[PDB]
Amino acid sequence: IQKTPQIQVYSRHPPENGKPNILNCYVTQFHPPHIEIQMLKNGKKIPKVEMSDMSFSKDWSFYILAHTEFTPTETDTYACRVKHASMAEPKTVYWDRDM
Amino acid sequence: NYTFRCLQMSSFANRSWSRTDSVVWLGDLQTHRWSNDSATISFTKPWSQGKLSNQQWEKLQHMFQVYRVSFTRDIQELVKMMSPKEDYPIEIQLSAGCEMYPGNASESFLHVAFQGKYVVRFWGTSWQTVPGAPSWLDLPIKVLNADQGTSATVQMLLNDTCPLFVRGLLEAGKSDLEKQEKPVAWLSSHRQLVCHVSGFYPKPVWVMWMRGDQEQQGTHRGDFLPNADETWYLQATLDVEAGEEAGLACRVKHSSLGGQDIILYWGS
Ligand SMILES: *[C@@H]1O[C@H](CO[C@@H]2O[C@@H](C)[C@@H](O)[C@@H](O)[C@@H]2O)[C@@H](O[C@@H]2O[C@H](CO)[C@@H](O[C@@H]3O[C@H](CO[C@H]4O[C@H](CO)[C@@H](O)[C@H](O)[C@@H]4O)[C@@H](O)[C@H](O[C@H]4O[C@H](CO)[C@@H](O)[C@H](O)[C@@H]4O)[C@@H]3O)[C@H](O)[C@H]2NC(C)=O)[C@H](O)[C@H]1NC(C)=O
Ligand SMILES: *[C@@H]1O[C@H](CO)[C@@H](O[C@@H]2O[C@H](CO)[C@@H](O[C@@H]3O[C@H](CO)[C@@H](O)[C@H](O[C@H]4O[C@H](CO)[C@@H](O)[C@H](O)[C@@H]4O[C@H]4O[C@H](CO)[C@@H](O)[C@H](O)[C@@H]4O)[C@@H]3O)[C@H](O)[C@H]2NC(C)=O)[C@H](O)[C@H]1NC(C)=O
Ligand SMILES: CCCCCCCCCCCCCC[C@@H](O)[C@@H](O)[C@H](CO[C@H]1O[C@H](CO)[C@H](O)[C@H](O)[C@H]1O)NC(=O)CCCCCCCc1ccccc1
Ligand SMILES: CCCCCCCCCCCCCCCC(=O)O
Ligand SMILES: *[C@@H]1O[C@H](CO)[C@@H](O)[C@H](O)[C@H]1NC(C)=O
Repeated sequence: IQKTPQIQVYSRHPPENGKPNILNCYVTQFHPPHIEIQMLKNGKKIPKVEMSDMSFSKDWSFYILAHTEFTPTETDTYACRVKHASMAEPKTVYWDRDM
Repeated sequence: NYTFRCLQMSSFANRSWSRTDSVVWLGDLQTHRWSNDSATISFTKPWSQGKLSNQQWEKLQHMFQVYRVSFTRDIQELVKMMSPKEDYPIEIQLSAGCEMYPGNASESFLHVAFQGKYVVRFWGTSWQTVPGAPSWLDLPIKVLNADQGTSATVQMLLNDTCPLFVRGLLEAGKSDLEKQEKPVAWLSSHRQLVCHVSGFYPKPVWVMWMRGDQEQQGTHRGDFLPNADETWYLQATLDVEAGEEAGLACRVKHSSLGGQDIILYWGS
């Protein structure tokens, strides 16, 4: 049966405005493994995103980590958008500015 | 304890399209990947060959190379034989490896899932279906059990090659496996206070909201989330009534810190 992806978005270092950092999007609990993940800055696709190899957990569901350099500031939003057969529309999760 | 697990994920889209990819972990550190696009198994650490010689690595690689092709032909034949009773798309996953415990003891495993559900393991000297697996798997598993050379190879790999190879990995990779990286922490937010702790390794950590020496009971620990640099991230949250946040602190204990805990005071 298909399982729907969960998406968590969080920063490698304390987010401090104007300071270069790393934003992570961790996508888990999904099946089947085919998926497309984009990271968004102000609603636009961020070009250089790096992905880990796909792997799977003890319960057999897949997971993968995407990450990108970013500089938070109080005029930019960040998000992670996922397309998967389990959902009719892409699911987008915004960084909550704290994580 | 350290668990070594070789994880294979194979996708069969239809008669003409399939792919097989694997990753290998020792504990929470990745040691290999093997892309479908690649003829050979790639190292992800300076010590991914453990204590094997260039020549013994090539022979182990050779065996997997034959298996990857054998595996793909076997599943594609099975689907033809069963057709159209078992339609594509098909997803097969295998998790195999060994757990190294206290002393020099170890236990090995080889589990197989089909469409996301555990169906088959190798145990002792044979392949078995697990109870609840679809009954059409019985006959192909009986046939695979007649293949004595495959059974002998699998018993060797599970009972002998695995713990041997992982002993070489644990020696060769010692400095990475015993690395200590220090967490940084920061606070944010009746309301819900959040303590974020990131960049620690190894995984065990203690994170708690404190008033003074008193641990605050309502502390909820989040899930452990990986960073992209082989370190860990965790949040602990505490719902507090508005006003009563003065006097609260997040406390972090971790092997890398010595006994110099991080203490971060709210409103500080
Ligand atoms: C590799 O190790 C295997 C054991 O390890 C487990 O499985 C492997 C794959 C790993 O995952 C590991 O970490 C696991 O813990 C080992 O398998 C053992 O092999 C022997 C024979 O080679 C089996 O012996 C036969 O046992 C049956 C009884 O089996 C049933 O009962 C026992 C308990 O009593 C259960 O454990 C079994 O699950 C079954 O419920 C006997 O009937 C049979 O005796 C007959 O045949 C022999 C000739 O071989 C005669 O001499 C006898 O007198 C009888 O005629 C055997 O005694 C043993 O069951 C099996 N263990 C398991 C769990 O299946 C394997 O051999 C190792 N291979 C190599 C190369 O090292
Ligand atoms: C995962 O890895 C496995 C193992 O390698 C891949 O399996 C191999 O896949 C290749 C390519 O699909 C396949 O090679 C083909 O064999 C066909 C017949 O079975 C050939 O007919 C075909 O030749 C054409 O394509 C070549 C380019 O790849 C051209 O060089 C050649 O000139 C031919 O081109 C003509 O025909 C093609 C259509 O095939 C057409 O598009 C062109 O215009 C032109 O007219 C291939 O050589 C291997 O046999 C497979 N090896 C195996 C199974 O061991 C597997 O595909 C990977 N999976 C994924 C998703 O990447
Ligand atoms: C549709 C749902 C199906 C559910 C899946 C069923 C589980 C299938 C598991 C089948 C695994 C083996 C597949 C290949 C075998 O069938 C053999 O073709 C193949 C070749 O066999 C010939 O050569 C050998 C020489 O080495 C022997 O002489 C043998 O006698 C001879 O028949 N045997 C081999 O290649 C033996 C080595 C098998 C190793 C299995 C490793 C599994 C694994 C990989 C990665 C991660 C985790 C786990
Ligand atoms: C029984 C199948 C897997 C168990 C192999 C025991 C460990 C031997 C060491 C191999 C290191 C890398 C092998 C990965 C190959 C693959 O993923 O297909
Ligand atoms: C099989 O599926 C592949 C991958 O999804 C798709 O591109 C194509 O329709 C199929 N390939 C062939 C040769 O029919």
